[PDB]
Amino acid sequence: SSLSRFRGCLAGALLGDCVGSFYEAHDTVDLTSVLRHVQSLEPDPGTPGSERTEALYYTDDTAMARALVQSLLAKEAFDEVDMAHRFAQEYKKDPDRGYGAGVVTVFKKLLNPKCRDVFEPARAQFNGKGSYGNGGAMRVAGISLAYSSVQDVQKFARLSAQLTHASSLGYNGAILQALAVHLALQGESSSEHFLKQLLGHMEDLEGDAQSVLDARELGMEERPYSSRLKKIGELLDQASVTREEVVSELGNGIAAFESVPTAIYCFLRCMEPDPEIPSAFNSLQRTLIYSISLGGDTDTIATMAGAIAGAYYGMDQVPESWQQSCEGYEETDILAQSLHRVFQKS
Ligand SMILES: Nc1ncnc2c1ncn2[C@@H]1O[C@H](COP(=O)(O)OP(=O)(O)OC[C@H]2O[C@H](O)[C@H](O)[C@@H]2O)[C@@H](O)[C@H]1O
Ligand SMILES: [Mg+2]
Ligand SMILES: [Mg+2]
Repeated sequence: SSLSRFRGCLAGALLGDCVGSFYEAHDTVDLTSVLRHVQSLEPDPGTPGSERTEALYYTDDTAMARALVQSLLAKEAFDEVDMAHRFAQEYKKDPDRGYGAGVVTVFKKLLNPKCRDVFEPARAQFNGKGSYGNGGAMRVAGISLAYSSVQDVQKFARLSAQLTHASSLGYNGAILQALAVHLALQGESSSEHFLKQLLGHMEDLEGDAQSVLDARELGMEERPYSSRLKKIGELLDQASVTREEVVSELGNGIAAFESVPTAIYCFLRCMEPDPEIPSAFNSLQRTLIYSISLGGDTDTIATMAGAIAGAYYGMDQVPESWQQSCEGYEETDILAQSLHRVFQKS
């Protein structure tokens, strides 16, 4: 059902944040360690729920995702002023959730009720060049639950990201992540078709003059997203790719272009079984485990891979033992059901 996909989307994102935050900024993560971390969430056979109820705290990924969804519900539409002020007020209420070091400046400016233009603080970041961080993408999944057409998904993924990420290196990653969640909601089962659809959009977007200018500020590659999506096509066809090669080809970092394609690769790769991951796990669990085993920005890569996998596999593959380990999981589910009731209905 679509309700199952909405609930699974936000729960998968919560799972990625809460489980992956344990490994944040670890340059190397052992797969066995991740397996043991999630095995520790399981109660004895016969006991419902989690062995560690709400023991895994969420971070800024979830705090901002919740503010974004709460704005969409409050206004029953994207409203940039409402969402900007909700981001600022959420940061003020609970600043110690692990926010990016730079974006805090934006939140502080947006606390001013006489800030006339809520996009101006983001435009000022990094000497006016804009943030390329993955914070615009980590929170964007709600956009793809609220809006059904790809035109609207792109439009409002971009605007919602531009409240904090004015560089196209940041907001194009948010658009790519929103498009991937959108495709997963449609049940797109062919990894080739999934990639082809994303690539068509990203080549169009990265042809824009300002997108090229933003990318050239950082280095030689002018189409960071399109280049990585083509790499993903190649990687998926290899019988064996090491984690080291995956990270070398795509990244595992805080930059949106070093994390959003990686999350997409993890989802597409873990459609198939993995001999290193016990067969008892389902495909959503496999996706989260593998993504965290890549290391780096594990909380955000896992929250994005989990949003996609949750939208694709639905709540049936969200295990209660994992879900009920996450701080605020009931509120997350209520928010997902509310988005469904307001925007989707059946
Ligand atoms: N144009 C830029 N130039 C130089 N450094 C940059 C630039 N853009 C980003 N940085 C660096 O990128 C950092 C973060 O960018 P930020 O906009 O503050 O916030 P986020 O919301 O995207 O957080 C990104 C992730 O960081 C945490 O893990 C969070 O949980 C996110 O998962 C800056 O402090 C800079 O060092
Ligand atoms: Mg975080
Ligand atoms: Mg992070």
